[PDB]
Amino acid sequence: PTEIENEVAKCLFDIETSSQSDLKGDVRHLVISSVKEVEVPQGRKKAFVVFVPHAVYQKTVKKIQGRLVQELEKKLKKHVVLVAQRTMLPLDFKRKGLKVRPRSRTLTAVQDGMLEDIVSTEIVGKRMRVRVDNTKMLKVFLDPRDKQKDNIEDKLETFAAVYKKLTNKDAVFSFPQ
Amino acid sequence: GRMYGPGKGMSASALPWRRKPPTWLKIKPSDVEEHIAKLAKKGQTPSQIGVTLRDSFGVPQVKSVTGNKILRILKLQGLAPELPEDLYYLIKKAVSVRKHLERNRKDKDAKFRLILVESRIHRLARYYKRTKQLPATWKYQSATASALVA
Amino acid sequence: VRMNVLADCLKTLVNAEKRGRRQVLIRPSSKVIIKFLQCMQRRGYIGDFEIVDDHRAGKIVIELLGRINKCGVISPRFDIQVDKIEQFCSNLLPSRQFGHLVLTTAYGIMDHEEARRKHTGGKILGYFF
Amino acid sequence: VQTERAFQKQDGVSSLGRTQRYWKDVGLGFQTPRLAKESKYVDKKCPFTGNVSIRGRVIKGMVISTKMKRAVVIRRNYLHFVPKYSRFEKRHKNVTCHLSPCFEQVKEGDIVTAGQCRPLSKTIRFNVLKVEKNQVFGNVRKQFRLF
Amino acid sequence: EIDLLHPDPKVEASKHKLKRLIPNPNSFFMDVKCPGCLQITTVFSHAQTVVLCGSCNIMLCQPTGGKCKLTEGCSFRKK
RNA sequence: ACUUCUCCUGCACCUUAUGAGAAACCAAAGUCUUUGGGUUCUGGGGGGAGUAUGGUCGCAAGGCUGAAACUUAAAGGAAUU
RNA sequence: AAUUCUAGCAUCCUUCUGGACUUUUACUUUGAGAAAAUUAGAGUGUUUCAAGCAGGCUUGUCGCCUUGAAUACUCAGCAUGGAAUAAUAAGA
Repeated sequence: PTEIENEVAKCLFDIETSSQSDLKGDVRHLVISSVKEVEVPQGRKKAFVVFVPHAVYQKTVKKIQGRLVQELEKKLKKHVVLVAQRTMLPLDFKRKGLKVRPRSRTLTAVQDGMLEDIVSTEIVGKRMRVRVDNTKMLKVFLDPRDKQKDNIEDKLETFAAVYKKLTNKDAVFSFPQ
Repeated sequence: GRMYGPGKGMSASALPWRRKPPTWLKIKPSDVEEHIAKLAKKGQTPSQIGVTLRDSFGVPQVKSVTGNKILRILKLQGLAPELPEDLYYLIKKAVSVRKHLERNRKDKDAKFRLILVESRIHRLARYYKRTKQLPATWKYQSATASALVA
Repeated sequence: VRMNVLADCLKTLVNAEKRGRRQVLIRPSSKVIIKFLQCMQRRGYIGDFEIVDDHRAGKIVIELLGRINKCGVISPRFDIQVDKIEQFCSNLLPSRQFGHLVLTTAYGIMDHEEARRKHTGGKILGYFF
Repeated sequence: VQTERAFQKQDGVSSLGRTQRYWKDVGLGFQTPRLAKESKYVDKKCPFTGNVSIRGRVIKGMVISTKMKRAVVIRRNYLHFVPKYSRFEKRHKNVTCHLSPCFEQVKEGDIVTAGQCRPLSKTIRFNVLKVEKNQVFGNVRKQFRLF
Repeated sequence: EIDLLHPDPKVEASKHKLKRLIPNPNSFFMDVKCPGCLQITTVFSHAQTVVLCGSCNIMLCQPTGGKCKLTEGCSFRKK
């Protein structure tokens, strides 16, 4: 299970056998945990969000990142964005043992770990707004250099949807003039 | 406004926004940790390592490349100093002034400055005993200070 | 050196209010200030504000209107007991009709109007009118 | 061990039991330490070993010296309100206090909880219940902790 | 009449290091090409030490107040 | 070395304020009845008096701490004629 | 529908059938217990009033109002709900 996790798992061993396949050998190390069907408002296509075991996502799978995303985009249609499963840790933590609760595991550090991972360009600057209505519209200024793929302009919409599905928080991206 | 003087200077290193830089850089986490353990074995303080790195070699910062700071790496390897560098260089300064002052006794300005450095040694030691960077019951003595340096 | 972070920023605000600026930046910013500015913003005393995410304490830049006559801070943070919220604002605020004391409480930072109906006092933080 | 001029013997154990050791359970949510049961010390005035009830109050505080024999003195700290100025004021009281030799290596500047009992000598009313190891740096009497 | 959120590129370049909206260093790194050797060396703009070559020590740059002087005709490319 | 321009750090200076002050004047004496950033020391009409006595430091000269009885309706500040 | 309080679901304990664990207090909330007189105060024409704790209905008689004399107030100490603030602890 589930249905979409099988569909994404079906695509991976197709990327193995593609006559040559540049990154086919490398992936074998790669494995997948889970998915989430997230649809952008008025989205042209639903964009799959693929979770990654943390150990796999470190040395093993983030070496390329970009090449893999474009292959699944043309193969499966849609969009795709690819993140690590960070465990989190609840505040009650002391119960059931444990002491340090290292701050990599805390909720601010996980949600910061999402943004670095989802955009995938890096972020030149990050800023948050607080409206008179009283809702916190965050902003994430990506680097203007290396705009590259036209998809980035189309995919700039869907990060607001992907960020809202995980963290329940409003984010607007864009590139500084 | 500093501490002891009246001077009110703003000069400092201002670190960049981006982390794990730079795109241009490569090498490795592993190879930098070998270089630091090499230069520590040569006999060279945690400050003086990161100067030697960013000047001649690559790496702007070690905290960018590796997860750890320089003193964290030394203490993991077990090539750390016995007492910390800021306390070392204040004691060595105090020993240098005591050589001068017991030659030239009428120098009142040197007598004033020796109170200021030795006052700082006492209060800065009281920090390092609290954080357990110094053995408990470790105290400054102007008799035994000169052999303690080198 | 720099004991109260909130105390510096409201003096920075109320100066550049009286000079008559459109917007001001403040520094070093905190979790308390954004919550203090949030409960000004409900009552309609300032407009929007950004909070730049520099890798540091951070800078808060507020759009503001010509509306605050004054905001201030009560250091030391006295304790008050729901009886004695009425005794403070009789002394402190300019009238009974308008103005707000604002005071941290175990159900979050809030005005004295909210602190009455929730029926819990706490430590007094500041005021504005 | 027989230090003294009289024979030090534990009441509770009869002369028929001469192997057997008596140990009380003091109650009030305080566990009996293991070194009370295992060791061969006497103490008349111990909560866990001898005739003394603990009853009434319980007091936490910082140990300031352990010089006199089978006894400590425990600095309590507290704030005192001064209603004119609407403002607090740091005071202290040194309670002198019994402790039993089940508690090995009771260092200066340790935390110690102590229940009330009958007056054992003039100065001491309280008896120890439980200790905790912590370091304190420089003087102990400077160290303000409220508990 | 003023814009604290979006300040000008010209004016914020003039300001001190820390007084800018986002603080960042006006120093930089350089790929230096000394005249004899075909090798290249990554050298900091403000160097506090006398930097030697990759083999048989010539000399890349001598330290000054701020930016180090580079020795005679030798080119340098910013990263 | 000099010219032009920007940055901090110094001693200042000029101009001006719907900022302050009793006024003289003041980028601090501003942000204080719209009164609370942190903290040390000092003052409570004018004399008697920095005197007396006691203490303590000093080789001395004197220093630091420091009263009372009685006395008096004004002393004092800044500007105006 | 505003204003309170509360259960869920976004990966949220359990040993049992209410308490044990969540570093520890301060703080705040509600609650206990704390003599009356005095003080504020409910009721009541001591002729008014200071007061006082009495009275008021009614040819009915085991008189009635299953008569009133309320209530608040009284740092430290004991207990408790709680997400901020501030100390404090630490660093399988």
